[PDB]
Parts: sequence; C-alpha cells; structure tokens
Amino acid sequence: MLEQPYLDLAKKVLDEGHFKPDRTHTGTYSIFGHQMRFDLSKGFPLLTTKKVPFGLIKSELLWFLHGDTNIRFLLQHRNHIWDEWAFEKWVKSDEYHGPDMTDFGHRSQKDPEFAAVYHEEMAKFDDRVLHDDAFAAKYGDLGLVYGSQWRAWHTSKGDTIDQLGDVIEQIKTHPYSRRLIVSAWNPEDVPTMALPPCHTLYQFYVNDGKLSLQLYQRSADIFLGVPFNIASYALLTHLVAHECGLEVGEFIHTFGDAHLYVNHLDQIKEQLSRTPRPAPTLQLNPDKHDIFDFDMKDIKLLNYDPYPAIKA
Amino acid sequence: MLEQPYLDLAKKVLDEGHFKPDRTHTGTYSIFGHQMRFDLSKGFPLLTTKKVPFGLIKSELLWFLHGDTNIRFLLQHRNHIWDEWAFEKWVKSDEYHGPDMTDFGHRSQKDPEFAAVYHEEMAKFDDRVLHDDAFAAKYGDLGLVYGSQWRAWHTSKGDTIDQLGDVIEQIKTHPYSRRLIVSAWNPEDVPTMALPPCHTLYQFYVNDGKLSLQLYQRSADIFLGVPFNIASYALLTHLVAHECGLEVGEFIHTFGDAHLYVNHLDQIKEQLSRTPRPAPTLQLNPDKHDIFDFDMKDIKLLNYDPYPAIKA
Ligand SMILES: Cc1cccc2c1C(=O)N(c1ccc(C(=N)N)cc1)C2=O
Ligand SMILES: Cc1cccc2c1C(=O)N(c1ccc(C(=N)N)cc1)C2=O
Ligand SMILES: O=c1ccn([C@H]2C[C@H](O)[C@@H](COP(=O)(O)O)O2)c(=O)[nH]1
Ligand SMILES: O=c1ccn([C@H]2C[C@H](O)[C@@H](COP(=O)(O)O)O2)c(=O)[nH]1
Repeated sequence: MLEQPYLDLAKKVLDEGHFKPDRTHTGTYSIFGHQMRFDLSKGFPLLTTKKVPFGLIKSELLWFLHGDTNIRFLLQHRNHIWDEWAFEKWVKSDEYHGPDMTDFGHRSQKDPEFAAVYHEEMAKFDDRVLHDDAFAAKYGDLGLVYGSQWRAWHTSKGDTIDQLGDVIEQIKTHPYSRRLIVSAWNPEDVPTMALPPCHTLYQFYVNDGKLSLQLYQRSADIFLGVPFNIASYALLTHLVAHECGLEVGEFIHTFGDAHLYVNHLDQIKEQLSRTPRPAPTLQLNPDKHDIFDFDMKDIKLLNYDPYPAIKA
Repeated sequence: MLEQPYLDLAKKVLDEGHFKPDRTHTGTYSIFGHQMRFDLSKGFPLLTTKKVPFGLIKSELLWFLHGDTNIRFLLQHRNHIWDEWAFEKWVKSDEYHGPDMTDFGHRSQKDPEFAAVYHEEMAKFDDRVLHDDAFAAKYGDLGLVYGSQWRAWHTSKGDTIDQLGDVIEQIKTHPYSRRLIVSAWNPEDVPTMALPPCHTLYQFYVNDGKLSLQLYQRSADIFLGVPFNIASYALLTHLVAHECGLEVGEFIHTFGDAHLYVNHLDQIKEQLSRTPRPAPTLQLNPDKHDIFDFDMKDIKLLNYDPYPAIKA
C-alpha cells in the first residue's frame, strides 16, 4: 500500500541498522542513503498505521508558507511543536526570573515533580507570546527557521530573497527547468545556528502535466519525525501543483542518515504488526490559488482511518 | 558488476524516459529521483564499458581541492574541460579583436570552416592565459565554480568559509555527526551565475571505520557527464577517507533529473551491448594526508581495462 515504504524503512533500520553512540545519552541504529517513493495520485500518504495529527502539519506548513518565524502564529493555531527552541532561548536570558531550567528536557521524564513546574513556566511563556507584542518580538521569533530560509533568504548585500516564490513562478513559465530548487542549507549560518536544517533541500520536476518533488533530508528520526515529514512535503507538493494548475506526481523522500533511538524500538516493532488501510484523500479550495495566502480551512483531509496514536 | 547501476540507469531512461523539448534545439528523455550505489571496497567505479579519461578527473578535482577557480592550473595539466565558459567570457569583452564567436558551439559541428577558426582563437586564448598573468587574472578566473563553493564560500559579512576543510576536521573529531555537509548551491548567486551547480550538495557518513558519501545532483547528462561525475566523487571519497585514516564505504549518487539527449541514443545503445570487466584499483600516496596539497602523482589507477572511448 501507499505507506509501505515507511514500514520497509523502519524494518530495514531494525534488522540492518548500524549502531552508533549518540550525543544525547543513547545510541541510534541508522542507514545512509535510503529513499522512499509515494505516488500522490494514489492517495495522501498520511500514515494509517499510527495516527499523525494533520492539523499540526497543516498549520506548521502555512507558517513556513507565510515566511513566518514567530511562534505566535503557531500558538494561535494550538500548535506547540516549535515551542521548545523558543522557550530554550527565553530561559537563557536576563529577563527570566523563575526556577532554573538547565537541561529541562532531561529532567522532565525522570522527575515527575520538575515536569509540572516546567509545564507551568512553558504555560507562562506561551500566553505572554500570544498577548505581549514586544515579548513576541524578542522571544517568539526563532529567526533562522524554514519560513526565513524558504521565503526571506538573507543575501550578502543586506537583501532578502523569496526562493520558493521565485521557484513557483519558474514552475509556471519554465516547467521543464532542471533548477526548480529550494535550499534551506546556508553555510554562513550552519556553524552557529540553533538547528542546521534537517530538510536540507528540495527539487521539483514536471512531466505529463504532473508535479513531483524530491526532498533531500540529511537526518531523520524515523519513529517521531519522518511521519510528519512525509505528510508536510506531500502536502506542499499538492499545494504547489494546485497553484500551478498541475496534477500531482511523486513525492520522493531521500535521506542522508535515517535513525531509530535505542529506546524507541518496542514502539516501532508494535507498529509493524499493523496493516495499512486505504489512504485518505486531500481536498483543496478550488477558489484559492495563492498558497502564500492559504488558511487552515482551505485544506481538507477526507476518510482518514488511522490506528491509534502511539505515545512512546 | 560494480558499474551495473550506470548501465541500468541508461537503460531505464532509454525504455521509460519521459520526453521533454529542450533549451538547446533538441529534446531529452529523463527520469526523476533515480539513485545508484557503488561499494568502493569492490574496486574503483571508473566505467570499463567506455574509456573515461581519469587524468582529466584527477586534475579537475585537485583544482577544486586547491580552492582554485582559475583555468591556468587546468591548462598546465593539459585539461581543457572548463575552457569554454572562460572563452565564453573573454569573447564577450571589449579587448576581443578577432572574428565573431556568437553561438560558437552551434556553428562548430555544422560548418567545418568556422570550426578551424574557433580552434585557433581558443588556441590563442589558452596560451595567453598560460603566460600572461594579468590576462589569466581577468579571463582565466571563472569566479563561482566548485573550488570557490567548496573552499571559499563568500559570506554576507565580506568573509569567506572553507566548508570542505571544516567538514574534514569534523569527520576526524565527530565522525558520527549528521551534519557532514558541503553545499554548492547559493540562492544569492543562482539567479545570475553562469551555471547553477549541477552537483548541488554532498554528505558524508561513517560506520565501522568506513567513509561513505552521498551526492545529490540536480541534473545529469547520463552519456557524457555521469561517467566523469561518478569517478570524481568516488575519487573524492577515497581522498577524504585517506586523509581521515578511514576505510572506504559506499558512494551513493542521487539524482534530480538525469537525462539523455535525443541525438545521443545510438551511442548509449551501442555501449549497452558491452560487458563490464573487473574494475580498476586506486592507490594513494601513503606519505601524504593533506589532500588540499595532493598532486597528480599522489594518485595512481591500477589495472584499468576499458572498452574503446565512444566519440559521439
Ligand atoms: C516531529 C516534528 C514536527 C514538527 C517540527 C519538528 C519536529 C522535530 O522533531 N523537530 C526537531 C528539530 C530539531 C531537533 C534537534 N535539535 N535535535 C529536534 C526536533 C522539529 O523542529
Ligand atoms: C563531462 C564534464 C566534465 C568536467 C566538467 C564539466 C563536464 C560538463 O558536462 N560540464 C558542463 C557544465 C555545465 C553545462 C551547461 N551550462 N549546460 C555544460 C557542461 C562541465 O563543466
Ligand atoms: O523534520 C525533522 C526534524 C528533525 N528530525 C530529527 C532527526 C534528528 O534526530 C534530529 C536532528 O539532530 P541532528 O541530526 O541535527 O544532530 O531531529 C526529524 O526526523 N525530522
Ligand atoms: O557535472 C556535470 C555537469 C553538468 N552536466 C550536464 C547536465 C545538464 O545537461 C547540463 C546542465 O544544464 P542545466 O541542468 O543547468 O539546465 O550539464 C552533467 O551531467 N554533469
């Protein structure tokens, strides 16, 4: 079925993965250079073998598509998936007068006492980002995240460049261009920045009135990250095609390193006993074609029939 | 055999390629997202089914590895493969007082009279680049080519960054890094530059004391370009491993578009009747480990047994 390459990736890393000691107190099993392919005409590749929250994917992608890098927009859509790096910055500042949150991630699972403390300081941060404009400006803005790299790339000469916007124009006038490329990898930023982008680069291609995209992803958390990643980029492919008036082709997901953490193994093993169901179908607003101006309600997911989420 | 993925790529584009009208007066057949893999422990993947000049690959790569962008170095190694873009610039200048060379490529095959004229103006250019320092400076320098992108990336702040040099240091101290990335794709340059780089990005990976590299190549001329490309990047993988004291792993060549020109079909078809022979073996200077300082004689290719070149 449509999602089978995900399951085959997971099982390959499980049976043939190379073990490597990890930055964060674990190990990983990984393979290098694996590719998955998804024929978008066959359905939307949101995994049926584990519930994946399509709401969060949708609002995060709209966020990128706005060139937005401020978490306030995500909070306004009840999306907390970028909160941590924003919190991670405010906590390391002068203004922060509360309890110490050094290595707050590590201590959250281990001590159920500190967890409820951080739950509350992160509640304080969020509400304040939502209502305090000056605060949103200082701490809500992540600076160098996908929205800036895709839509406002900073040039040596003080200027800024909308790569994806330029590429979409190129798809419409030069569909057979071999240069329909959006990169998120800036050699000037990457030595110091918070996270050198995992979704390093993507490329479009058109044949027979159908739009394909290839993503090159240097590093992938197969269990937690990849299911979101597959969905965002497939969504992005549909959105770009919709705007250019084309049909959908393939999404080709190419990896550098793709890995499982030594502590996530039972979860993925249990997921592999599950049997893919028919894929859902995506529907887009027939009246809107500028995706830089799309809203949540312009995107509908039909007939999604997933197995339970796995909390792991 | 080792080179089989090349032959399978060629045959796939031949039997399943999508036809597209081309910028230059032809068409192409292409596929999107294809990958080849080469296990470098099994031999050096210089094609045996068609002679590929390893001398030119070697000197071009040494050129990149010096951070050099001036053609004089290539000329001094009797390598003419970058001449044309250099010529293409000098011909479009004030100083050029000779016969008109507009669309000199097109007219070279068609008129055997104009061909010998250009053969001589290009002989004039070369010798002058070799001996005239001021001229070499103005016309011999291509500016934004792989040596600059790999070793002298220009930063917004007027500075310059040795990405590959930094990455090699990272391989030695952090071999399990998921960020061993060298990009050649600069969104600021790409709208205006001569050729937006075809070898867009590469990534290293280490397991079990072996070094692998993945190349993402946005666009590939299967017949003429890819055989050189496979060899340069495999060579580069051996050179980096040698410097870091590691063994060689895989070279994984991932494509965006990979294509055949509608006029190169008979050539590739004839090549497909040929049967791969055992691969050659590469030998490197056991006394040199700084590849930024390697010379032609530091690299030896053993037991290369190729079928004839194909002039096509
Ligand atoms: C599943 C998911 C979904 C949306 C956004 C993100 C993720 C995710 O895993 N990261 C993320 C990125 C980087 C790092 C990291 N610095 N090691 C960790 C997590 C995200 O930003
Ligand atoms: C086989 C080969 C070997 C070395 C260097 C080059 C090639 C090649 O094909 N090009 C090259 C690059 C760009 C273009 C182009 N502008 N459409 C044409 C040829 C090179 O620079
Ligand atoms: O979209 C994403 C973003 C991140 N990750 C995971 C992969 C890595 O485990 C981690 C990044 O760590 P480094 O590779 O940068 O070290 O985040 C994903 O799977 N998908
Ligand atoms: O190392 C290289 C460099 C170039 N090409 C070919 C592929 C394309 O036919 C052409 C570049 O043209 P565009 O894709 O930029 O349009 O050069 C290669 O095969 N290998």
